[PDB]
Amino acid sequence: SRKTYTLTDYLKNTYRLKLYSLRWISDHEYLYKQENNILVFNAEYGNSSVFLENSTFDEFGHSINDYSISPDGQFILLEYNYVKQWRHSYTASYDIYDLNKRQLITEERIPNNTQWVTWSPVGHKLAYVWNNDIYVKIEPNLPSYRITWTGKEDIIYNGITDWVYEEEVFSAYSALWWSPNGTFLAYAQFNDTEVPLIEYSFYSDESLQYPKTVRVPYPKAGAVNPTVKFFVVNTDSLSSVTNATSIQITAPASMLIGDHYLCDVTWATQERISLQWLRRIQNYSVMDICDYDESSGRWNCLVARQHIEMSTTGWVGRFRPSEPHFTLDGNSFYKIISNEEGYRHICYFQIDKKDCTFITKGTWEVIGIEALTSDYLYYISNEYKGMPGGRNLYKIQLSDYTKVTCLSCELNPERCQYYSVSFSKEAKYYQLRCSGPGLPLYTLHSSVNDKGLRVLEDNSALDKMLQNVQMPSKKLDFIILNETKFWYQMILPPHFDKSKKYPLLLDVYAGPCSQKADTVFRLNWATYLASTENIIVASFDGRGSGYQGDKIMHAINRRLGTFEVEDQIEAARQFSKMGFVDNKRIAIWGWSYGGYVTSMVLGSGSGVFKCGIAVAPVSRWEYYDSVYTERYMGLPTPEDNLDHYRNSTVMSRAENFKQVEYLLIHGTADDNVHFQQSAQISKALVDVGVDFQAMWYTDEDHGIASSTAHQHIYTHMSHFIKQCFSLP
Ligand SMILES: COc1ccc(-c2cc(N3C[C@H](c4cc(F)c(F)cc4F)[C@@H](N)C3)ncn2)cn1
Ligand SMILES: *[C@@H]1O[C@H](CO)[C@@H](O[C@@H]2O[C@H](CO)[C@@H](O)[C@H](O)[C@H]2NC(C)=O)[C@H](O)[C@H]1NC(C)=O
Ligand SMILES: *[C@@H]1O[C@H](CO)[C@@H](O[C@@H]2O[C@H](CO)[C@@H](O)[C@H](O)[C@H]2NC(C)=O)[C@H](O)[C@H]1NC(C)=O
Ligand SMILES: *[C@@H]1O[C@H](CO)[C@@H](O)[C@H](O)[C@H]1NC(C)=O
Repeated sequence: SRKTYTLTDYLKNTYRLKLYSLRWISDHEYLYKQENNILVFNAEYGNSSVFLENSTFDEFGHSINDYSISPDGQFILLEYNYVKQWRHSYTASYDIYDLNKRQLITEERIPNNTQWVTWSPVGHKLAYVWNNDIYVKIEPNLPSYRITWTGKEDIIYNGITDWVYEEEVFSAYSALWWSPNGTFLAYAQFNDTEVPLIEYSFYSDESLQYPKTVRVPYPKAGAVNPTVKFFVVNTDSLSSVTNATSIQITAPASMLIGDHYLCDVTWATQERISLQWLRRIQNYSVMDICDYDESSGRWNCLVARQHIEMSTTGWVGRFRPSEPHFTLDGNSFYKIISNEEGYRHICYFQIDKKDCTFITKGTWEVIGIEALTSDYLYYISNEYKGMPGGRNLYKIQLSDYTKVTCLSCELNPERCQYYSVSFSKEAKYYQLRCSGPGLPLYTLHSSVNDKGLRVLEDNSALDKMLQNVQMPSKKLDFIILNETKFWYQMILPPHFDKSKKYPLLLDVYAGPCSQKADTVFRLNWATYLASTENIIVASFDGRGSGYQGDKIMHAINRRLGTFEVEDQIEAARQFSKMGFVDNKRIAIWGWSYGGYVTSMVLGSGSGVFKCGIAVAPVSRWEYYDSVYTERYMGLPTPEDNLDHYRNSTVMSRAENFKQVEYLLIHGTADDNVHFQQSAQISKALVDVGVDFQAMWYTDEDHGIASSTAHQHIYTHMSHFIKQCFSLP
């Protein structure tokens, strides 16, 4: 048809997917921001009113980064002065604005460089972390209560996580959990005293004459890890004159005999907390249930309430143990667990009883449980049509497990196969969000008889624009390795002609529990490559991949760098035997784990690939952090798994790169996958006389996400691909 989807279109966000981000504030109302107004919507009728005009803060004098309205409507938190730290951490300033009095609170303000602020879940108490210590404000205009006195930069963290807990365990900076009531505040304390530091140079603005050395406690594989403690404070009995009493909850005997992690914290009732702990050998976990004792003011954890979840074939959970969903009474809960055959299904547990009752089964997986009411459990799975890369909402009747209703499967089957959901409080209403394979579609629904109420956002604007672009298509299908089905996706150029040979770029992640073949709709680099440059972009899910059971997922156990790499080479050979692929023009590329896979494939000597790009790769597992590495790899000791640590490096394959054109890219301020990793790759290739191309990105981290760098890397990569494929 007409213009194609260009690199610039991608780089400059020319064709924008619209979203419908709402925030539930009750069982029947949400907040939504429709151009410099906050609107409140009524879910049942769809009427709205303006909550707050942005004009309110025209003369506030600071650019407001975000906001948080107190659950009771009384106050809004204003976040400005935002400074990114790692993936989820950042610091900021905070002003509180009283919505009834229509004025800023000017007394007893939150300090600058506050690390974390949370409202209680009810009312308007605040808890915040400043200088690695926790402070609680009962009223926003009143002086705070200091909870901890031990916070120490780089060493003791109260209520916030250190580097590896942020990245690998909680996926959050916060380590503060209010009870449902707001009576108790639970928090974790991390101790990094002997964790070694990664050090790297930060060059900063050109005006900085001497570069800065950034130092971060970061346990690489096998190193000393942070230790953790857990504490609960009663915030309804705090004194101005007497220091706050925090009650410690210790980890079970079965954990305390060695290194372990706190891997999950979930309140069950107003006086019951559940804690999951994990051994540093991540094949064994324990859930504790801890009940408050009114008489002593302490927390007791009966050994008979401990639930064990262990694996005999791999590790526990997909990334970590799944979280429990408690019945309103707190005497039982639902959790996703791997069943006798390897499939992740919902299990029913009652608190002072042994076993558990599986309420789903089949050759598919539950992705997550989304809501629990007295009659139904709402969950997301990939059962529909046996497509591991599709996602649908279901409900199961708690009085009869055979009564499962798919709630999303047939709302719009050609356009919609990949749903997520957001339930109101008490799950009276839900927003469904489909992400593919058509354009995203956002809808509101009522849980009573599962009636559609309202289309929220249908992306009709974007639909119309794309009718005007020569858009590529997605093929989603499967091949067979060894009597098992493995799924792959292909991005095909517009006006695809199977009697012509196309160049193929293999897009790789292939990390454990990854999935790269799915029904999601994306506008990305592959879109450009297929639409303008007529390259087929393919992605393949082999051994190690997720959402198809443990047999596939755990094939890679103690063995990273093997089956997941072979499987990509094999997928490529099978793509090249289908007759529309030019087998003298196959390339490969990947980021993070995919850059480790790309390098191991280029270094395999297979002869399949002409060229490849590795961005921020791992090169050797001893360099990456302990929590993630040791999950898949055990420990790099001779009593454990040192030999496969040494056989799984990129560097050992250096000679083989003389058969391929390789482009290696890394940001110098990468705090996650250290520049060290690529420095050691380059050094091995030079020692062996292999020529290659490189690019460093000064001061960029693992996402290489600053917008000029993002643009420059995708541009640099597109030239490399064009040249390797003799494309004009
Ligand atoms: C419910 O809590 C969950 C659930 C899922 C995940 C999760 C983690 C994850 N990771 C990939 C990342 C990573 C791995 C590399 F090999 C690498 F080179 C760089 C890199 F950033 C790991 N730090 C963690 N990827 C997808 N999902 C994390 N938390
Ligand atoms: C949706 O419409 C209803 C009905 O007009 C609003 O309900 C009224 O709300 C105001 C403030 O809550 C009350 O003083 C009225 O007396 C209510 N009347 C009735 C008949 O319900 C509701 O406020 C609207 N909701 C939104 C979100 O704008
Ligand atoms: C959890 O961690 C380790 C590693 O897989 C297991 O300990 C090994 O047990 C196997 C049994 O197949 C022995 O052959 C090895 O000699 C042990 N290796 C080491 C270094 O300890 C342990 O079995 C796992 N636990 C579970 C529940 O399966
Ligand atoms: C919240 O729970 C605590 C402990 O059960 C109790 O003391 C307090 O009264 C509760 N707050 C409410 C619901 O008013």
